[PDB]
Amino acid sequence: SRGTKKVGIVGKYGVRYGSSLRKRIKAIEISQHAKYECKACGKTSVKREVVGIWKCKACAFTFAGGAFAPTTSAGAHSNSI
Amino acid sequence: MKGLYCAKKLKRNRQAKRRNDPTYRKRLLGTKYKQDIIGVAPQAKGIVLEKIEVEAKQPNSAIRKAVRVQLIKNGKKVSAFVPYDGAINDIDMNDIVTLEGFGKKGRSKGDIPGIRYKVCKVQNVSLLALFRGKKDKP
Amino acid sequence: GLSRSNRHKRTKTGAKKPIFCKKRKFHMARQPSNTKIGEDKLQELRCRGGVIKKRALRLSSGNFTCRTHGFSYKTKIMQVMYHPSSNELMRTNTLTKSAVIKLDSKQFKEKFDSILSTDSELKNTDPLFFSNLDAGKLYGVIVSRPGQCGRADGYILQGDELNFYINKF
Amino acid sequence: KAKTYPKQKKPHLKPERYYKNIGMGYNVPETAINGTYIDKKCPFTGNVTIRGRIFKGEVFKMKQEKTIVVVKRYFHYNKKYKRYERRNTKFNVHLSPCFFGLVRVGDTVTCGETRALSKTKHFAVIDYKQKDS
RNA sequence: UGGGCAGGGCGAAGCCCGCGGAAACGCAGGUGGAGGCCCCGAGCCGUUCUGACGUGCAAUUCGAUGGCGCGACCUGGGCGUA
RNA sequence: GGGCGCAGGGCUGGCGCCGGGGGCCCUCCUCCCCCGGCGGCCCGCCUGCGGACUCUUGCAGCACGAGGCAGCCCGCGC
RNA sequence: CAAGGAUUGGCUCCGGGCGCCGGAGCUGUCGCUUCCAAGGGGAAUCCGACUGUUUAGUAAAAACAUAGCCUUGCGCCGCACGC
RNA sequence: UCUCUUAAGGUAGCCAAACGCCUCGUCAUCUAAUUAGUGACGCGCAUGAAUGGAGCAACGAGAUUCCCACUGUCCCUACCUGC
RNA sequence: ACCAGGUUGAUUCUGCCUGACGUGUGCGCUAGUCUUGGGGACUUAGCCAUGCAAGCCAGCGAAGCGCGGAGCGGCGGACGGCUCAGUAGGACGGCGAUAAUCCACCCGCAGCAGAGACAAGGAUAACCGCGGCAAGCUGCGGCUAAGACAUGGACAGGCUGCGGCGCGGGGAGGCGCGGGCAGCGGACAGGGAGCGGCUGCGGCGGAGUUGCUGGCCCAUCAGCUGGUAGGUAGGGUAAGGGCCUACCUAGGCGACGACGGGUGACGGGGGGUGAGAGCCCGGAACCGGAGAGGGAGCCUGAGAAACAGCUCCCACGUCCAAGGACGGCAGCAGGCGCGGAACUUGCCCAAUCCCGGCGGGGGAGGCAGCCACAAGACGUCGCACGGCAAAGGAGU
RNA sequence: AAACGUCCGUAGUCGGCCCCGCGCUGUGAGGAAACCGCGGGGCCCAAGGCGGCGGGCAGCACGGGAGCGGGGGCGACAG
RNA sequence: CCGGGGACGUGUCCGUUGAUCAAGGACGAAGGCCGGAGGAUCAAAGAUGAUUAGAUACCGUCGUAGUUCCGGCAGUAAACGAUGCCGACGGGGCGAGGCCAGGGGGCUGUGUCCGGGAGAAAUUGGAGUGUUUGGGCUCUGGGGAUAGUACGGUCGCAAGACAGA
RNA sequence: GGCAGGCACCCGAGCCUGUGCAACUAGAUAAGGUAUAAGUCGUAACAAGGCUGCAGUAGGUGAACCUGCGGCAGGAUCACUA
Ligand SMILES: [Mg+2]
Ligand SMILES: [Mg+2]
Ligand SMILES: [Mg+2]
Ligand SMILES: [Mg+2]
Ligand SMILES: [Mg+2]
Ligand SMILES: [Mg+2]
Ligand SMILES: [Mg+2]
Ligand SMILES: [Mg+2]
Ligand SMILES: [Mg+2]
Ligand SMILES: [Mg+2]
Ligand SMILES: [Mg+2]
Ligand SMILES: [Mg+2]
Ligand SMILES: [Mg+2]
Ligand SMILES: [Mg+2]
Ligand SMILES: [Mg+2]
Ligand SMILES: [Mg+2]
Ligand SMILES: [Mg+2]
Ligand SMILES: [Mg+2]
Ligand SMILES: [Mg+2]
Ligand SMILES: [Mg+2]
Ligand SMILES: [Mg+2]
Ligand SMILES: [Mg+2]
Ligand SMILES: [Mg+2]
Ligand SMILES: [Mg+2]
Ligand SMILES: [Mg+2]
Ligand SMILES: [Mg+2]
Ligand SMILES: [Zn+2]
Repeated sequence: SRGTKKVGIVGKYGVRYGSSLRKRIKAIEISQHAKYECKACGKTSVKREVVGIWKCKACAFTFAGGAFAPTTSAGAHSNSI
Repeated sequence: MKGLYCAKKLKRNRQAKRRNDPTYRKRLLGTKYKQDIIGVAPQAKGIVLEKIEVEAKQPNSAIRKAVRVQLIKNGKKVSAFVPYDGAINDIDMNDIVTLEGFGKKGRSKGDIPGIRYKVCKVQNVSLLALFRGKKDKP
Repeated sequence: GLSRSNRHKRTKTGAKKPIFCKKRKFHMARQPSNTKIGEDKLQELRCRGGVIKKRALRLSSGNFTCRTHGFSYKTKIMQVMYHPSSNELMRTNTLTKSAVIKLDSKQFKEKFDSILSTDSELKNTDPLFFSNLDAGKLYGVIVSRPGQCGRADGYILQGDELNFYINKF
Repeated sequence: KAKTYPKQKKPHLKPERYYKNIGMGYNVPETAINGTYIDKKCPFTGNVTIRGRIFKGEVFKMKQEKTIVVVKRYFHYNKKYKRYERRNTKFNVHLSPCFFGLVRVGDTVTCGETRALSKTKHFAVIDYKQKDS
């Protein structure tokens, strides 16, 4: 009962918008909707609330991050210093 | 596959090897059925359509007196070579002639190219009877 | 007619079999003689080898025994109370083998009270069987095959065999 | 439960339970002698006889309660290659309830040719040997 | 700043279990209920009949047919743009 | 903020039983019409004891404290 | 809903996981989504990708919009992933 | 291969196309018969690459042809009802 | 147990081609004798004119003139013969099973109802007439037989349910038999040529199911399966079984190749060819299977899903007076068609055997003819004899 | 003409040393004639006829000193 | 910094756990493709200046993709040692590896030279221990051409790849 | 209406429709392959084949082929702070 063989989360878009556009937005819609590990409580409960704001729903730890990921490459590099 | 219990593997493997053997390849494919001219049955008999000018393969320079023949059992139009010097004038149009192979396993014999069959009888009497005058064409 | 062969069946591996030869009389089957209650009508068939097989079409009574005391009567069949394979066969009152049927109690209660006159302890041993007898309920199973023998013989239900079946209907 | 009242054969000649000896130099299991199961297809307490080939195979599948799949592995000799072939056939074998729990997957089981018990069942388990033994 | 918009259909991720697998994973059954998805109700609109009407019911309406119908919608009020 | 669903739900209907009030009936029919705050518990959060389990229709939860027990709180509900 | 096929009423039961589901039997002038409600379908071509928008009152379209793609200007801006 | 000439000489594609005057082009298919449709052909009056070319999955009250089924569209009308 | 020719200017190789040998199919040319065998398998399991191919009898015995032979009755026609389409396991072969089954001839045994019994009842065909109808076929009336069909009469066998000890057999049992209670049911009313009926047990002769196992190719066929795998219960069958049905389990098979496809595939005993391992072939004598233009259904019978039986459909074909009636040569000859490719519309039951209770029948079968198709032996015209079913040939 | 670019990898196939069952094998049963092998046999010879003797089967029965399992002990210029 | 690796050394442990592979999986130069970043050199395409009989080329200049990095695709090479993996045995010499030992030493890599054997020969420590033919396992070839082409399949965004008449 | 006919079940040909599989065939057009008498255009390879060659990949050209990148020697080098 997989349902789809290749499209996965962008099966909601049906046949529309073109294969490459559905292929491009698939990595981002996996990214923006996923739960992430809170670095303040440890649990995989960080969800996006709005673009740029990521909040852990367990311990209410909210932090400003990337648009569709909690971390960007430019944002990671400034913090690793 | 040389162990004592490898017989079913060896039969499976060597049969797949044997499919690359060209003599076994024709029996496996059934090419003698794909061309019903001379393979499955000898002595194809058919109706002559026209006399054909065909030149020998060089260095030999001559003109073999072939004829197109449409078979009765198939309707296939195959070309056939007339032996026995001067026999091409003894065969005429709309004759019913019998054709034989060349003893070359389905290939051309000597200087002739492409022609895989040859006539032996015209109107159910042989060309050896006509080349020497033994019999008469009806 | 109906056949007995497996030439239409699939194989053990599920492969379909090719059906080529014409049907033989070696493996021929027949209709189910759905034997019902009524005045006795048996059908005679010259079956294989000339032997006459009698199947019962309608069938009124059955030679029923009481296994505890070794006496029998041909009491009339009233209705099929339970059939094991299908309850369709008891709704139509179809007499086959192993069909629990309601018998005529009159002929059996005459000898049962007669032995109860001598031995008073007999009624107490299985109270449930003698409970239904005074109500007039007497049940038996067909042990013969009426489509093969043409008869509906069997035995009276008694004991735990009876309480097994009265829970089933 | 059961569609008919559970009943056994009348024992000719524990004298209240019917059980027969199948012959061929075999023994009745004590689970068959001292048991309450009413399997009619059982070789010991039922209506089948053992006649014909008796082979020994290994249990392949114990699914589907009363039947089991018994694989008999044998060698066939290819005369051209002068080697053997590992072959096998699977048999749907009737497993009597007297062997319930005793026979498990892997045990070497001797099966005897019965009647055509089912469509694909012509053998019944008459004895067994555990894999660990 | 308020309000309005049947009922069905399809069944995306995720999840559960079974089966298969050395592994990666793959099938299958449920679950879940996504989408400017599908048929459609109130309603809205205006495809066709080139229907009715055409000094009309009407200075654009009526009927059938059709499309839309949780939206890139519709709507009351306030406000802005002359 | 919007939305499918789960649960609750101002209320509404049906059935059964009972109860008034009114009208109709060749036969049949019990026909037709109308009317009938307060305390405890339950949720769920939290607390105490205690220490590891535990759901949900659904993702899951849980040592940053599970289930359980005893409380507490505030609503829905009885 | 590709195409395409079968079935569908009433009654009396039986079974189940029981607002429903499955099965059987009986039955009618063969008839059952019985009124109502409620897709005609297939093979192709042209154009526009799509949902959407439009000439209130002769054009709803292939036009417009769209996302995408691209180019331009801008570090005095709402601050370049911007306008 | 030679030669004239341009800023460059139409490339990949595609086509009597909604773009072809001739023209009802030619060939094939579709038909009893087709200025239609489709598939080809291309010295294309005057196709052609974000003035976007090619491309049709999905979608369409868009434009077109064929087939099945259907029918008062017609042969060829008739009767009935309301107003 | 063999190589030879062919790539080069020459060489050594690899490599294939070709020669050289057997076999069988066809063609060609040629041909003196004899014996023996084979011969429309391949394409067309294509189509068929005409004749023939399975009939026989002892019961009863009509016409016809005691003879007689009709019809009834019975037995066979399910065997042989032909063919190889289908068939990849429903086959075949090997080894089993039938304790899961049935049965004709024949053989060996036991038996066959006292019933008014020194005795058996109604029919029908033949036949006698009268007809219908182109033909094929059929009606009406009248009588009349039985080893036909009944009646009469039950000691047993048998069937079913229940009960149930033993004695025998068997590897294994309520298998056989004895002992029980019920419900059924059920074997001679024949004859003055030998007998013939019927019931049972045991064979024999068959037959149905069935287990294990072996046997072609394709993976450019990798997953298959829903009555599918199992259980319970009933049905049905001669008989076990998903054989079928009812309800219920979720099974069953597969790279140890399932499943699907292909096959110009009947299988085998075998044949060919090679020193051998192998490779190839098996239409073809014998055995088994299957079929009778394609099908399906059935009657009778012990045995057929029969085909020189029936019923129908389909495809071909024929006759008709137009209402109807017929045909199935993969039997034997023979014709056409097909193709490369295959014989006389001969004689006969004499031999080999079969059916029938004997005198009969047998295109099974033999004899001859045709054919260089094959094996073997041998050269370069007319009497008598001889044999033969008859003729011819061999042999003097 | 032809070692898959590499590595992993399951079925498959193959696999260290020491210390009743099964494989393998011998004989025998039972297995049609034709055929085939052999052997006779003056059909005028021959092919033959006819008569002897044999073979066939990873089925069955009996036998078999070795081989393999089972279980311990080594710890392989095996891992 | 994190991770890995083989060889050696060892009275360390386990004790046959192994070898090879259909299927399957992972990695896989260059060029290519997708999205993002970047762009010095070089440079397909393109543009020129020449050469030339012609020159769409070689030469000069310029120049885009690309070359670069990150995430992925792709999955090919003369991916060669044109030499599969594992294992037993087999002559000397010289070298510049690593570890050990201290006794022109042992293990393990690595080249080389000369012989043996092999081979049609070139050659070759395996291409040896092969008609005195048998260690295991996998793959491939079967005259040339058609052709690594077509069809069907699977994979891929595509290019195409695999497989394959 | 008991040799008719009827009803239900069962076996079921045959036909029709839809579809799977297997195998065959027509076709405008258009692409290959092979053989032609060898004609035209060249000369890519074989010598450092006159730009070393080859295969891969990408693009391009009337055409062999050319060019870029990385390989390879089957090279025209077994050879130099030894
Ligand atoms: Mg919508
Ligand atoms: Mg709509
Ligand atoms: Mg509008
Ligand atoms: Mg708690
Ligand atoms: Mg439909
Ligand atoms: Mg469609
Ligand atoms: Mg649009
Ligand atoms: Mg308008
Ligand atoms: Mg675009
Ligand atoms: Mg152009
Ligand atoms: Mg036209
Ligand atoms: Mg038209
Ligand atoms: Mg441009
Ligand atoms: Mg334009
Ligand atoms: Mg729209
Ligand atoms: Mg008469
Ligand atoms: Mg009369
Ligand atoms: Mg065949
Ligand atoms: Mg044969
Ligand atoms: Mg090579
Ligand atoms: Mg790369
Ligand atoms: Mg790159
Ligand atoms: Mg890029
Ligand atoms: Mg430059
Ligand atoms: Mg392809
Ligand atoms: Mg060069
Ligand atoms: Zn947190």
